[PDB]
Amino acid sequence: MREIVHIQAGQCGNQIGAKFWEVISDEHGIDPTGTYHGDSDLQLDRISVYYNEATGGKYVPRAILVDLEPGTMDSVRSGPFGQIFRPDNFVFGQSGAGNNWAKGHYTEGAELVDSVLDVVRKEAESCDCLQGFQLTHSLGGGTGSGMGTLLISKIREEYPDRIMNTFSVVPSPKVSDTVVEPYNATLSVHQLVENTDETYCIDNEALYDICFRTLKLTTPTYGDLNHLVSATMSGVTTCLRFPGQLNADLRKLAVNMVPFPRLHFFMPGFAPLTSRGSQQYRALTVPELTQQVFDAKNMMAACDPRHGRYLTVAAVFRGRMSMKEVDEQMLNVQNKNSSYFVEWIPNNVKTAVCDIPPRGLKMAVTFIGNSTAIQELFKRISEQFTAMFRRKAFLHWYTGEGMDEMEFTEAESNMNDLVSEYQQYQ
Amino acid sequence: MREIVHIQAGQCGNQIGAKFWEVISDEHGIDPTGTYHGDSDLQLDRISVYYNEATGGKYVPRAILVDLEPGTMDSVRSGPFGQIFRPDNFVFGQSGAGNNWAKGHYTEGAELVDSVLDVVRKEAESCDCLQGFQLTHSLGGGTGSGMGTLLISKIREEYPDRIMNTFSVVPSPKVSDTVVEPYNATLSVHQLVENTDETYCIDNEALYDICFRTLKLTTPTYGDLNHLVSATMSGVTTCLRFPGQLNADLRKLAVNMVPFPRLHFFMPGFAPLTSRGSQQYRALTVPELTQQVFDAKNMMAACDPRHGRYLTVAAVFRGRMSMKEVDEQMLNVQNKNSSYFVEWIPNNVKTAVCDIPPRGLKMAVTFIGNSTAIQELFKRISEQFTAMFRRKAFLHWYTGEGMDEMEFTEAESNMNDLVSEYQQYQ
Amino acid sequence: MRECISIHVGQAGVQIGNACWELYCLEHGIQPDGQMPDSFNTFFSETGAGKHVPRAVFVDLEPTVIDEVRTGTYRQLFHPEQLITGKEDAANNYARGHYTIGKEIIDLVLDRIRKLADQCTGLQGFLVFHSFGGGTGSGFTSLLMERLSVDYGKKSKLEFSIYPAPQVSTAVVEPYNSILTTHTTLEHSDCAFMVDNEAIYDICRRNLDIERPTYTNLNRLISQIVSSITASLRFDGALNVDLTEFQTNLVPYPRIHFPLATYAPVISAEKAYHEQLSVAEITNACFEPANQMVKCDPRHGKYMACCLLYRGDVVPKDVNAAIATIKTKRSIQFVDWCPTGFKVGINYQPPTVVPGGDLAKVQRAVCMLSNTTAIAEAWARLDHKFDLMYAKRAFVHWYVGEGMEEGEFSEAREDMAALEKDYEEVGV
Ligand SMILES: Nc1nc2c(ncn2[C@@H]2O[C@H](COP(=O)(O)CP(=O)(O)OP(=O)(O)O)[C@@H](O)[C@H]2O)c(=O)[nH]1
Ligand SMILES: Nc1nc2c(ncn2[C@@H]2O[C@H](COP(=O)(O)CP(=O)(O)OP(=O)(O)O)[C@@H](O)[C@H]2O)c(=O)[nH]1
Ligand SMILES: Nc1nc2c(ncn2[C@@H]2O[C@H](COP(=O)(O)OP(=O)(O)OP(=O)(O)O)[C@@H](O)[C@H]2O)c(=O)[nH]1
Ligand SMILES: [Mg+2]
Ligand SMILES: [Mg+2]
Ligand SMILES: [Mg+2]
Repeated sequence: MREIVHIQAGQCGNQIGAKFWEVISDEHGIDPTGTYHGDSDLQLDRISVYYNEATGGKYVPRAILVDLEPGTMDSVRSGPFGQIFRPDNFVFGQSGAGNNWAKGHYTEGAELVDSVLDVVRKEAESCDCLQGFQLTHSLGGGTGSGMGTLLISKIREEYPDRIMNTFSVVPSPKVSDTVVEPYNATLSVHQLVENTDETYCIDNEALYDICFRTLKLTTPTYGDLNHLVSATMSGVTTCLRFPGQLNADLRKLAVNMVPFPRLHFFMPGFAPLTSRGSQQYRALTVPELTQQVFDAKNMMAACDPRHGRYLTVAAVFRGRMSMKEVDEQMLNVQNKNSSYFVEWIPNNVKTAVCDIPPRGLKMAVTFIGNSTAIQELFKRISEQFTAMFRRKAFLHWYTGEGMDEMEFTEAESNMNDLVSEYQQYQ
Repeated sequence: MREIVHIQAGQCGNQIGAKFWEVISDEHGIDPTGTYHGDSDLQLDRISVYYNEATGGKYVPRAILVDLEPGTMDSVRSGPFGQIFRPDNFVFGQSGAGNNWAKGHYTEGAELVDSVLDVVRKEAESCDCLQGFQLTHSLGGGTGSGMGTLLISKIREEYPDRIMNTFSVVPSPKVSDTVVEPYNATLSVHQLVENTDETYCIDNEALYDICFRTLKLTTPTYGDLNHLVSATMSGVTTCLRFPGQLNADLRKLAVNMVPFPRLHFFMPGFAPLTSRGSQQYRALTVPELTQQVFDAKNMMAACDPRHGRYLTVAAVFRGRMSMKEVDEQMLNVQNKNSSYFVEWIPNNVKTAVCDIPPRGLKMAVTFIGNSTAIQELFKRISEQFTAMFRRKAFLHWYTGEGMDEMEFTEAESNMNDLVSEYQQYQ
Repeated sequence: MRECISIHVGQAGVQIGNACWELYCLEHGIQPDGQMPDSFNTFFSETGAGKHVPRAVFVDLEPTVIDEVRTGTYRQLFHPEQLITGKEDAANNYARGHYTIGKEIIDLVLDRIRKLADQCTGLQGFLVFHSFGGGTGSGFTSLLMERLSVDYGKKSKLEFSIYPAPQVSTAVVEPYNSILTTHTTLEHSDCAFMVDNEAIYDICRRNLDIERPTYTNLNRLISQIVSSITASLRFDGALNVDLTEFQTNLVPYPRIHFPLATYAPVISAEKAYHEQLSVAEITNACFEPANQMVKCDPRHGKYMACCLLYRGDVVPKDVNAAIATIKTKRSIQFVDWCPTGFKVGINYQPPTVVPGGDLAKVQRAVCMLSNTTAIAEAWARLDHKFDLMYAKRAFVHWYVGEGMEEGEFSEAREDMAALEKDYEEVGV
């Protein structure tokens, strides 16, 4: 009962999934072949939500892997828990986007999507009652953006009554991978406004910061980042997969943290984050967990959260905790930061508690916030777009796929409007 | 309940802390890892005031270590009980003052302070009810003076209702380390007048004297000095950390020994001080302890105390003592020295008794006095400043950081005024 | 049927109180557990079946002195509802205890008091132990005293206060503290008894032959004295002196209600064998200038009234003789308007002695609480001390910081001055 099939796209998204899946397997106790070796009985009662029980007791991941080139799918098979995945579910093309959303969304992706649109249906049929789809991709390039975007809107025609999650990675100003980020972002966001129910905007610039100072890691890699990001995902859907004193599923969360139709972009956060040095000396108790969580530099979105107010705020705690300890801390925080919470929505807090913790750690906190400080993330992008679009630069790649210069300004306008919605209520 | 976070600064202050912390650990029974090995149960009931109880029974020091260079922090880690300190709390810059208060207070220190101003807040939050901050630094150079001074005033904005201690080391005429002592002292003292509640003025010239004659040590080092100085610190806060027949905390002491707003500079003293020879033959009884304590040459401030009168006088005794023995001695002393106590504040004495002594010694006495003989310490400094400032010598280092020649005379005037306040009531 | 509520304020009150409690326990044959292996009904209430809890409330602004009781031998005698604890201390200041910190704790305690007070039926009166020189013992007490006149009023109150010494005093700002806290004492407190540490010390040295006394020796001494007040209630002698009766007797005027105590005999274990303790001798001992509890001069003073309370082996036949003898003597003298000036109490029960006690086990004992013009001179020097301190605004800024207006000082000094003349007026 209550199943969620997972979708993946892009070079980064796929990688994230690869780690995320592994982590989830570890949490339940699934091995590379698929046979169960775990001891705790409650891992097997909600195994059905993320694993179909196949023949011979070998569980399989309910997933769809998409790409416009075959390069990334090579390393996913050879790595750990690549053998658990079903051969049928891998989808891939021979062309590739080439860091262009125009090629990705119309010409290249629309030929590949019809295979996936048939594959997902089967998955849907398989489970008793599907409650929502998780989606993992990037907005920086053309492959993860153009394809995923194309897909997500066509799901709303067949399944209008289901919740829609999207785990994205938006561009940073300092750590700029590609040149045409402003373009891709500007166009890819447009469709994610009306079609999605919730979106987690992650940024690598913040991740790096988190890594250097807090974890004290001398040589970070992308692997670390993947591990981090996956943790967040694990956190949000913990209440479905395990019992608890106060359970909070996805729909509930959505209802609580999305007050208005067009303002649903969130910012993830994770705690506790401890190095080898801070593992010994940091006293892991609820208050400690709390304070760390609300720090500006501990966020995964590279902004200044204290420029504006949080519209809503929710948290998902794990491991056994006393509720007077838990529920008081939030209140205290609110009291402290009376200038950093919206006044006309009194009592902004939402809490959730799980009995089964992460293996090794005693407690954990996943922070999902909704703020007016997302303006800083978009504003810069808008500016960049303006700078680019003024001279019609890098345009012949997009215009070659049959896109008018008006069609840029149509999405641009929408983006602007969206941005304004935050500054309406700030 | 009732916690005190410790701050450190400068090359000397840090060193002092390093020893002080060790001594305090020894007193309670904390080991290099942090796990408790002690036997006496009363060490664990007031452990909370100087040690946060972290995970796994490993206690950690509530401290902040500050410096403008990374050199001094190397030897603190490698020494004894360097492993007890938390990695998070160490703060350090890459620039350095260069024995200049102008560079230290405005340009160099103000960039570093914003890290500490965030770190202290966390510490404050952690404890239930903080009662005051201890601070350890020097006024001779620019690093310990400029930074600490900068810090201490900004604490009064956030925490106006808390007691403020400062353990300084003022310059001597004979043992002159740097050339620009008069300058630094003149400017650093100005801010310590209005911002502090109490200050202990220590001088190395007296320490040396104490060492050569009393302790009969053939080869003194700075280590010995550190050990000595730390003892005083241990003495003042003994009543908080252990039970007693007549307890006296910091606030009480402050109330008793600071009659007027601007006259709060004290002079520390310690007893009994015994060599290997005098350990056997000196009869350690209360009267003996008393007489030694009031000697002019036994003080830590290099002055002549008998030039003027003590405005107030307090003492903190340790170990079990009969009160008729204790309270009589002081009275007797007063009777004897009727020309060396102020007449219009009759009954100048304050006493405090602790049941838990220092390990090894049977009894101990910490002498905190307030006198008009602090004029001799400042007068010389003033003279030196005058000598220097007449020809505008060593000025281009200070003027380079944007300080007018009027700004020297503004502080100078204040200093003069302060000096006069002693000669008003002498 | 009869009952009385004890209150303990500040560190001093706590410290004193423990000893008293111990003494009480010893008296009625109760171990620290609270189960006895009637007379004790006044101070102890029997909970369920064999659990004797005391009529007590310990107030303190620190945790140190109260947690001393919670960890020791008498952990079983009390529970955390009875033992109230603050956070920030009084810090040897009247202003901190009364205005700033005093609002929060008093509220908690009043309810507790009510809970304790309404449980018992026969309320005789209150007892409040503190020190004038102490921070909590001055600032809180004044507040507390003020509060207690609202709920009760006519129901009696007593307080055994540690008066400051001119020579041997262990704090600098004590003068101020005394002057302020006496403003509330005159209006609210029905009769306050006064003891000085210096006086005690001399006694300890000379008679007990212990040249190294500490607070534990003084506390014990005090406890005996305290017992000697309440001994009439708990035991049935041939003649009895209740608290109300005592009040009626000793206190003549509205302004004057400051008698001083004395206790005798107090002697060593070896000295008891030689010294034949007679009644007359013990009577004399109470009137000697050496054995007084306050630094005073009985030679200058005149006794308006004084209440003798005997316990042990005593009968009225020689008591009368003793009384007569004192009257006959002219070294002791009275005021013209009071021809008959004694109130005499008797008790069969002998005064107990503590395990490892400094005092010797004796048959007889006496306690005289004398109202006199001797203690009138004691504040003349206090005022002088205070005045000098005030004259140059010494230590004032701290007080000001805690919300004390400057006119308060003016109010308290003038009043004190006025009071000093009252004694003179009475004694003319
Ligand atoms: N957290 C992680 N972020 C990554 C990783 N690899 C890339 N990135 C970030 O994602 C951005 C690039 O995303 P993609 O390579 O997936 C662009 P896309 O695949 O959609 O198009 P093509 O590259 O044309 O196939 C870039 O700004 C990086 O900072 C990774 O392994 N982990
Ligand atoms: N008691 C001690 N006194 C010391 C010690 N080291 C130096 N000193 C005294 O302190 C004075 C120098 O103080 P500092 O070196 O801390 C000057 P500061 O660090 O604030 O500036 P920089 O040297 O430019 O970093 C000098 O007059 C010495 O007599 C020590 O280990 N113990
Ligand atoms: N006789 C006697 N006197 C005491 C004792 N303890 C304290 N004192 C006296 O009381 C005065 C100090 O008052 P405290 O009770 O310590 O002060 P406080 O009211 O508790 O205020 P804080 O100390 O700030 O909590 C001194 O002058 C002492 O001489 C005791 O056990 N016996
Ligand atoms: Mg790709
Ligand atoms: Mg230095
Ligand atoms: Mg106290």
